[PDB]
Amino acid sequence: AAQKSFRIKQKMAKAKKQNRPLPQWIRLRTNNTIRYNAKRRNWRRTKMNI
Amino acid sequence: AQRVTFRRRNPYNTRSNKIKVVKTPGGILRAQHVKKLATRPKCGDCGSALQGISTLRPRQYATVSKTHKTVSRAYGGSRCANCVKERIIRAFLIEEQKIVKKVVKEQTEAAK
Amino acid sequence: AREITDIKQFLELTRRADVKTATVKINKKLNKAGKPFRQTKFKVRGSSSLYTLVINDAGKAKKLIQSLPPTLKVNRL
Amino acid sequence: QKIAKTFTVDVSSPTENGVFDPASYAKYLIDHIKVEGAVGNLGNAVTVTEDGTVVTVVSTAKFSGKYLKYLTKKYLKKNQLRDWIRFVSTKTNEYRLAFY
RNA sequence: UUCAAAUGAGAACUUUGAAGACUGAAGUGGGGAAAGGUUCCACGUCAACAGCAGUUGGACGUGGGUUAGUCGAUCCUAAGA
RNA sequence: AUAUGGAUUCUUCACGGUAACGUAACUGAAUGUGGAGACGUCGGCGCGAGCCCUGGGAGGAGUUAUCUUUUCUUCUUAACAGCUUAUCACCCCGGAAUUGGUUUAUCCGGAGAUGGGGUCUUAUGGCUGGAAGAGGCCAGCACCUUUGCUGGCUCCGGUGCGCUUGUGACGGCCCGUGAAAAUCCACAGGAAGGAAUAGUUUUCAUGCCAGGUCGUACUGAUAACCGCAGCAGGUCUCCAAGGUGAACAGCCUCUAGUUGAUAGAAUAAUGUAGAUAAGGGAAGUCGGCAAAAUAGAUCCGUAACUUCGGGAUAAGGAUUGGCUCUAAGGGUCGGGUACGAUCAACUUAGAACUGGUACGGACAAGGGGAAUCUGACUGUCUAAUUAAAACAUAGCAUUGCGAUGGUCAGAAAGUGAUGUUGACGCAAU
Ligand SMILES: [Mg+2]
Ligand SMILES: [Mg+2]
Ligand SMILES: [Mg+2]
Ligand SMILES: [Mg+2]
Ligand SMILES: [Mg+2]
Ligand SMILES: [Mg+2]
Ligand SMILES: [Mg+2]
Ligand SMILES: [Mg+2]
Ligand SMILES: [Mg+2]
Ligand SMILES: [Mg+2]
Ligand SMILES: [Mg+2]
Ligand SMILES: [Mg+2]
Ligand SMILES: [Mg+2]
Ligand SMILES: [Mg+2]
Ligand SMILES: [Mg+2]
Ligand SMILES: [Mg+2]
Ligand SMILES: [Mg+2]
Ligand SMILES: [Mg+2]
Ligand SMILES: [Mg+2]
Ligand SMILES: [Mg+2]
Ligand SMILES: [Mg+2]
Ligand SMILES: [Mg+2]
Ligand SMILES: [Mg+2]
Ligand SMILES: [Mg+2]
Ligand SMILES: [Mg+2]
Ligand SMILES: [Mg+2]
Ligand SMILES: [Mg+2]
Ligand SMILES: [Mg+2]
Ligand SMILES: [Mg+2]
Ligand SMILES: [Mg+2]
Ligand SMILES: [Mg+2]
Ligand SMILES: [Mg+2]
Ligand SMILES: [Mg+2]
Ligand SMILES: [Mg+2]
Ligand SMILES: [Mg+2]
Ligand SMILES: [Mg+2]
Ligand SMILES: [Mg+2]
Ligand SMILES: [Mg+2]
Ligand SMILES: [Mg+2]
Ligand SMILES: [Mg+2]
Ligand SMILES: [Mg+2]
Ligand SMILES: [Mg+2]
Ligand SMILES: [Mg+2]
Ligand SMILES: [Mg+2]
Ligand SMILES: [Mg+2]
Ligand SMILES: [Mg+2]
Ligand SMILES: [Mg+2]
Ligand SMILES: [Mg+2]
Ligand SMILES: [Mg+2]
Ligand SMILES: [Mg+2]
Ligand SMILES: [Mg+2]
Ligand SMILES: [Mg+2]
Ligand SMILES: [Mg+2]
Ligand SMILES: [Mg+2]
Ligand SMILES: [Mg+2]
Ligand SMILES: [Mg+2]
Ligand SMILES: [Mg+2]
Ligand SMILES: [Mg+2]
Ligand SMILES: [Mg+2]
Repeated sequence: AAQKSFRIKQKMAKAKKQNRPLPQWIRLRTNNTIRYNAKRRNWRRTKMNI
Repeated sequence: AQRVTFRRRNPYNTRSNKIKVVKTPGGILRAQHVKKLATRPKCGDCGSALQGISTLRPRQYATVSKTHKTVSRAYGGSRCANCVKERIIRAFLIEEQKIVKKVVKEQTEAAK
Repeated sequence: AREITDIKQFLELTRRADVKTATVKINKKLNKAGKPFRQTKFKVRGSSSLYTLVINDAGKAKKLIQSLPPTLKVNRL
Repeated sequence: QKIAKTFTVDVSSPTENGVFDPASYAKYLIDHIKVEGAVGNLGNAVTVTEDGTVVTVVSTAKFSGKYLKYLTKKYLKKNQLRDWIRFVSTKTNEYRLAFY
């Protein structure tokens, strides 16, 4: 790191954006069935292999 | 006691990453990076640093007036005077003995 | 980056086309071994270098400043 | 090449609050100012007095304003007067004794 | 390791002050390369997690942050591809 | 992109210097050539830088029963630019035996020494500009406030087998001689172009516009990486203060940084880790395993045997604190064409005195000897039960081969390794 290719920074960015809790208003929709965000990731529990 | 870090990202001691310690107006020590030293141009004949000529790293020679790149005799910045002394002498003497060979071997052709 | 001593040359700088601003600095300084004296550095900001001319003789200094172009934007102190 | 030097102390501020005695004070100088290593040796080489409201040291020998400060700190220390009185520089070589 | 204050429902463990020590510049200091990828910083904050604890955190929530004509890449060639 | 100034020209493409070479400039196509880029390693010697030590002075701080003109701390100067600055090298004068000059290190001179005069590179340093207006250190007023405001001082020195790093002129080594290319400059050349009623010149000065794209946070580890983890493991590097001491050792300290790691009470057995033990002294045990003993430095003394290099710190001995003295070892100046005067350094040896005979006082720090077996040696391996006598090695000897070739690769081939090779070679034992 510390000096990255733009491709990697890009992925990096896309993966920051995905790292948020479920938006609670979805829980209210007719037939909604998603309890929580089941694809959450943490930097010190699962490495993202680039 | 005041220690000091590199300034560019390269952490290794390579010939392109020499450092100089320096005392700033802030009253502190700071590293400065240091360009590799320039070497003296050399005579094309004999090989010694030729005198009268500035010494810079190569691209720096295009930011410098032509007087910094010569002395004012024949083959100025190129070969070294003593070497040009030799060049002249030998040139003369040889062109001379050419005339000698011509007329000697010419006479061969007239008595043989 | 330049120092200048020819008080004639100096003037000619300050009337150059590119010269919009200037500045006069004053320092206390001491002379020889004993007493003090009032040093004055005349700085002309040229386009690519700052010319500065030092007049130790405080006398020369005054009737220099009144020579300064009435159009030059001088910075006093 | 010999050089004489002047040192003033403005002892007004704490003299005027009763707690300072310019008297025995300039005596303290008189008594402990070491000259080539010894007390009371300042034989016509260092003169000391008290213009009523101001003490004055005049020296021809090894003497620094740092030393002066070191002495009267010991005085002020001697007579319980620290907490209350600072030796201080105002202009160079002209010193005062601040109260509060 | 210790005393006390502060905070907090709650303090062996947080914060601040004080004291006692340690690393001892071949560092428990000050920076970087690979690798990580936001962990940086701020505010909020303890259900899980940090094999006692927790008011603290590299945890959780919400935000902010990475400025170049000169520093690197970019150009050149090396083994090689 | 370009004008203005300068320079140059009626002797068109500058002058000056005997010369080394000088400079603000001082046309130069094809082509050719030269230089830079560009290069190992270790040794001592010389200089730089920053750090270390330190005197005076001007400030602030600490200690002050007593003592200390004291202890601690601030006193700084960037890139860049002008001038100046150098070991080396080179030039001119000169013509050398009574050979001289000369490095710590023995090299140099009739292929021109020593001497005297000069030319050069600008590493590096100095002075000035940048620049005191910055930053650093203080004091004196102001007041919930943004937070000000006002004054000062920021000076002059010293020392060196110091420490780190830099660089130079040298020297050692090699069957080892220690990259490439982009890129920049120069020279040889002289195609060509170019003035007097006015031309040539942007490698001299000044002036104008522009410089995109991506990275840039933080960690870098007894918690930001790899080991299923906040794992006593593993993971490339730069900076580096004071004392003791040979020392980047150990031990203590400043700057910075920590004070993390469940906690309380007790101190049974048996443990793990750290020590001691009378008299004896390996009787223990497969086996001195473990442990103990030794250790620095100075001096003295030192066997067999040997490839003469060793063996060797062989072995064996004395000595070492504190304090007070003595003696030897240097620099710098002026001397008509013998000495004087001053400033600055820890080494070494001698001599007193002194103590519960201690003194490398902690730390640090070799047990020695006589033989047999075995491998010559240094080196190498079974990551995770074998480090050895095993492997390697130099040395010795044997084999194959002159290219239409030897040995080896490939399914094939206008295929490939040795081969940038040639028997002082390559290949195989
Ligand atoms: Mg991990
Ligand atoms: Mg950096
Ligand atoms: Mg020249
Ligand atoms: Mg030159
Ligand atoms: Mg605790
Ligand atoms: Mg310690
Ligand atoms: Mg150490
Ligand atoms: Mg730690
Ligand atoms: Mg970092
Ligand atoms: Mg990471
Ligand atoms: Mg944080
Ligand atoms: Mg809880
Ligand atoms: Mg956790
Ligand atoms: Mg827990
Ligand atoms: Mg809990
Ligand atoms: Mg968060
Ligand atoms: Mg966020
Ligand atoms: Mg660059
Ligand atoms: Mg590019
Ligand atoms: Mg001219
Ligand atoms: Mg070429
Ligand atoms: Mg070449
Ligand atoms: Mg190279
Ligand atoms: Mg210091
Ligand atoms: Mg630079
Ligand atoms: Mg000479
Ligand atoms: Mg001459
Ligand atoms: Mg090094
Ligand atoms: Mg060589
Ligand atoms: Mg050149
Ligand atoms: Mg023709
Ligand atoms: Mg130009
Ligand atoms: Mg383009
Ligand atoms: Mg950074
Ligand atoms: Mg960490
Ligand atoms: Mg995993
Ligand atoms: Mg670990
Ligand atoms: Mg840290
Ligand atoms: Mg534990
Ligand atoms: Mg316990
Ligand atoms: Mg016993
Ligand atoms: Mg015995
Ligand atoms: Mg037995
Ligand atoms: Mg026995
Ligand atoms: Mg038995
Ligand atoms: Mg046995
Ligand atoms: Mg037996
Ligand atoms: Mg043993
Ligand atoms: Mg014993
Ligand atoms: Mg023996
Ligand atoms: Mg003795
Ligand atoms: Mg002596
Ligand atoms: Mg062996
Ligand atoms: Mg061995
Ligand atoms: Mg094994
Ligand atoms: Mg196996
Ligand atoms: Mg072994
Ligand atoms: Mg043999
Ligand atoms: Mg074919």
